[PDB]
Amino acid sequence: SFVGLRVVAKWSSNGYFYSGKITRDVGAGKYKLLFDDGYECDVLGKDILLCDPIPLDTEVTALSEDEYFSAGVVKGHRKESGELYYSIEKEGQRKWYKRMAVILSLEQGNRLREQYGLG
Ligand SMILES: Clc1ccccc1CSC1=NCCN1
Repeated sequence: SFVGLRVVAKWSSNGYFYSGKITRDVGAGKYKLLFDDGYECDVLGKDILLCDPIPLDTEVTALSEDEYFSAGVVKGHRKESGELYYSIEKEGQRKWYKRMAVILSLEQGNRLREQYGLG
């Protein structure tokens, strides 16, 4: 039903939401999450957001090369070679991030639960 869909899902350890796919319904109201970095984890429906892509004007967190966390706003999407990129704005400047370098803080994800939450 929801298996195969791209989602943004909570990693319970640090409370942030990361890009992945529901691979399997595994019962207990849980889904097998394949994260885009290849990490795998069973995640509750309430911790999964079904937005693909993350919409324009969403508040997000960009991961740097150094795994620095920076807040920004989605102002663009681009398909390049079958892959999604996000234009993220901070302080009037925009930078391109691969799909998997865009995450949601606990509060940025919690804020999307009403419209996009699998629940
Ligand atoms: Cl999609 C992504 C991109 C960058 C960092 C993490 C993830 C997945 S969550 C996780 N990875 C390893 C442990 N938890």
